[PDB]
Amino acid sequence: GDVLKDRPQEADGIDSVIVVDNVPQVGPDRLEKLKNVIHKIFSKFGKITNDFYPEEDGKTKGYIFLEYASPAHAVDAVKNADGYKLDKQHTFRVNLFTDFDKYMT
Repeated sequence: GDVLKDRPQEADGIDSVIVVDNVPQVGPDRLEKLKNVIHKIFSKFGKITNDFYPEEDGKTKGYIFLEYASPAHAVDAVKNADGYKLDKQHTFRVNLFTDFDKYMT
């Protein structure tokens, strides 16, 4: 049942977007700088073409989106640093827009 010779990759389709799970929480009017901190850290992956910081349920954001046109930045990220714990809850899980579950069969 396992396909071992043909190894599947985590990347497929749109691999130019980072999906980041549980980012810096909000303290009163402190999320403002925690917007910028993203771009400051994420510049290491390449050039931030698009960065979208949304909220969650009208509350503290628990995810963001990064789109680059860079060297295969998401590919680098997903392979090297997915789910890296900073402190308390901040653990940036990384993946691409392969959010779909269905497998081609």
